[PDB]
Amino acid sequence: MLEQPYLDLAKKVLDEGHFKPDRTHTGTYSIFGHQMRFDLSKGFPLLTTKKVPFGLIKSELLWFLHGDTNIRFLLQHRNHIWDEWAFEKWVKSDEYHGPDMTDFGHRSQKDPEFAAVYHEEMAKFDDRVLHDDAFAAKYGDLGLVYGSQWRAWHTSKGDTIDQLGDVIEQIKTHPYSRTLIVSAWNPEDVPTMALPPCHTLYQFYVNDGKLSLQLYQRSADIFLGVPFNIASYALLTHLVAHECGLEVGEFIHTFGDAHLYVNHLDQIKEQLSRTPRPAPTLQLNPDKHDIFDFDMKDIKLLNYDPYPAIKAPVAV
Amino acid sequence: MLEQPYLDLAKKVLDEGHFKPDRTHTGTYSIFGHQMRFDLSKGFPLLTTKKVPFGLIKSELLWFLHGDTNIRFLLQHRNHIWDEWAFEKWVKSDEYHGPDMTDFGHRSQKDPEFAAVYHEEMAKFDDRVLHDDAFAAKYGDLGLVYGSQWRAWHTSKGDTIDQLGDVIEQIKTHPYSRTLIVSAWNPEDVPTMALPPCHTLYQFYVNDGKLSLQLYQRSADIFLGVPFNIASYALLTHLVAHECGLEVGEFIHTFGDAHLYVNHLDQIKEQLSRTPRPAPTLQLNPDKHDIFDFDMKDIKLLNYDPYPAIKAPVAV
Repeated sequence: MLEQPYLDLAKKVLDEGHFKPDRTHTGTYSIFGHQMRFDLSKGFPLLTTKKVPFGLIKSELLWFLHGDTNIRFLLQHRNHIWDEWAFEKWVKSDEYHGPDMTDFGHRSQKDPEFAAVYHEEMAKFDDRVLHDDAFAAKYGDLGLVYGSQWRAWHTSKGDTIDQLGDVIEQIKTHPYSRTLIVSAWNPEDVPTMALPPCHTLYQFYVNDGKLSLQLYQRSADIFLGVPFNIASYALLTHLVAHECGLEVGEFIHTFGDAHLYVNHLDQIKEQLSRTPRPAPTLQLNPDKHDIFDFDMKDIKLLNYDPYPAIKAPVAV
Repeated sequence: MLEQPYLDLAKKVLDEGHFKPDRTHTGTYSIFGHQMRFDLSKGFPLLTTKKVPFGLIKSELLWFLHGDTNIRFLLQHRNHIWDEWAFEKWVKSDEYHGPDMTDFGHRSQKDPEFAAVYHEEMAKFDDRVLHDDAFAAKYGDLGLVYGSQWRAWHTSKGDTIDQLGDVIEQIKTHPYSRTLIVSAWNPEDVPTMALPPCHTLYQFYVNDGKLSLQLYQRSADIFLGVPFNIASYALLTHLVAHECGLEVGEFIHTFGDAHLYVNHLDQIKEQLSRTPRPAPTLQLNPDKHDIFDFDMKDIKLLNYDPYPAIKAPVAV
């Protein structure tokens, strides 16, 4: 079926990947260099062998597309995917007044009573960011995340570049261009960053009136990360094609270090028991075309009929 | 044999690539997204099915490694691979005094008597760059080429970053790092550039005491470009491993738009008739280890036993 490459990637790292230690200190089985391709005319690559929350991938892409870098927009959509980053910053500050929260990441997965005190501090932070404008302005702003890298690359001349906006203009006037690239990797920021981007860069390609996109992901969590990643960029490929009056081609996913954290083996093994169901269909608002002013309601996913979700521990 | 992936890439674009128009206006048969991998413990991937001048790949890599951006070093090594770029600049200037040379690229391949007047202007330019210090300083300096992108990335704070030097330090102290990346793509320069880099970025990977490298090439000329490209980065993988006291792993070559210009079909077809000979062996100076102070003599290629070279027209 449509998602078979993903299952094949998991099987391969399972019986071919070598043990490799990592940053988090949760071992991994890793492979270097892999490539999968999805034919988007065959359907949307949202995995049917595990329930994946499209709502979260949709509102995160829109946040990127608006060149927004403030958690506030996400929280308003019940999307807590980036809270940890903002929170960290709040916690590690002069204005912070409460429990140490030091290394709140592991401590929650280890201490039961801490997971409730931390879960509280965070619960308040999210409300303050939502309601206190000066707060959101100071702690809700991540600064260097995909939204600004894509739409506001800061130049040495002090200005700001809209790579994505520019490339889309280039797809419209020079379809056969071999330089339709958007990068998220800035050598001057990366060495200080908390999370240097995993989605390093992407390239568009146009031929026979069909738009294709290739993504270079430097590091990937096969079980938890990849199911989301495939959907974000397959969606992005669709949006850009809608605006450019193009048909959709393939989404090619290239990998640097593709890995399976050692505490996800039982879960990935179980998923491999399931049998892929037909793939859902993506439907976009035909009346609206300016994808930067697109909103949650402009994108619908039809026929997603997944298997139950599989819980697994976040590699801390 | 060791080079089979290259021959397989050519066959595939031959009977699977679709016709796609390009910048040069010399049609191409193109594919988007491909990946080949070379096991460097099996030998050096210098093609045996066509004679490829390793001397030119060796002195071009060293020029990059020194963070040099002046043609002068190359000319001194009888390497004219970049003259066109410097020359263009000389020709299109106030100080230039001679024949129009306008569009010297096609005009040489079309006009016989022009190919000798242009061939002359260039012949002088190369000598002036070689002997006139102030000239070399002004016209021999390309500015933004791999040497400065790798070793002198200009920051917005006015400084200069040595990505390559820094990453090598990171390979030594954090082998299992998933951020060992060197980028050549700067969003602020690229939109003005003559040749935005083809070799967008590369990533190192270390496991089981072996160093691997993956390259993302956005555009590739399968017949003329790729044979060189494979060798430059396979060599780079060896040099870095030598310095880091690591063994050599694989060189993974990833492609955006891989293409065959329409006027190279007869040549590529002929090469496909040849039968790969065993691969040469690379030998580096065991006494010297600082690869930035490496010189032509520190690197030897043993047993290269190729087929005759195949001439083909440079797509102008």
